[PDB]
Amino acid sequence: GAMAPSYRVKRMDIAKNDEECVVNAANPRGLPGDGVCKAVYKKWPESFKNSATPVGTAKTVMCGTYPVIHAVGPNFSNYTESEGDRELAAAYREVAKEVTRLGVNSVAIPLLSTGVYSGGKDRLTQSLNHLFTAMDSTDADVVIYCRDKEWEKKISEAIQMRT
Ligand SMILES: [Cl-]
Ligand SMILES: [Cl-]
Ligand SMILES: [Cl-]
Repeated sequence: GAMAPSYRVKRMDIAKNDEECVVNAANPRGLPGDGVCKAVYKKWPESFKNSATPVGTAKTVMCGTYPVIHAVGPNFSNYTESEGDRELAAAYREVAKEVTRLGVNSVAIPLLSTGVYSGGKDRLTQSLNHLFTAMDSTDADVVIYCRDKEWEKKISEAIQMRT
C-alpha cells in the first residue's frame, strides 16, 4: 500500500504515466479503438492478447511485468442512462479488485465513459464519483489522467473538496 494513499490529477497522455500499472478505457472486443484506448494500444500492444471482456468488467493483461487493466465502461449511445450508470459503477468496482489483487502501490486511471462512450454528454462528475466509490477503500496512490485544462481544474477541485 501507499504510506498515505492519495488522489491526484494530471493533464497529459496516460501512456506516459509514472504509476505501477495503468487502467485502459477498453472496448469489449480488445480492439485498438479510439482516444485513450489507441494510446494504450500504441504503448502496450502486447497487453491486447485476449483482452476482450464484457461491459462492466476489467481484465488485466501483462505487458512484460507492467499490468494493463482493461476496464470496459458502457457506451451511453447504446445503454439507457439507468443501465449505463449501473455498468459504469461496476467497471470501476472491478478495477478496484484488480488493483488490490496486483498489490501495486499506484495506478494511472482515465475517467471511463467520458470520451467516445459519453453519448455526447459531460459525465465528469458521474464517472469521477463512481471512481471514488470504487477506489476509496484501496490504499494505492490513484493518479487520474485527463486531457482538458477545465476538466483538470474540476477534477482537482473535487479531490481537494474531500480534503
Ligand atoms: Cl502529453
Ligand atoms: Cl470513453
Ligand atoms: Cl479530458
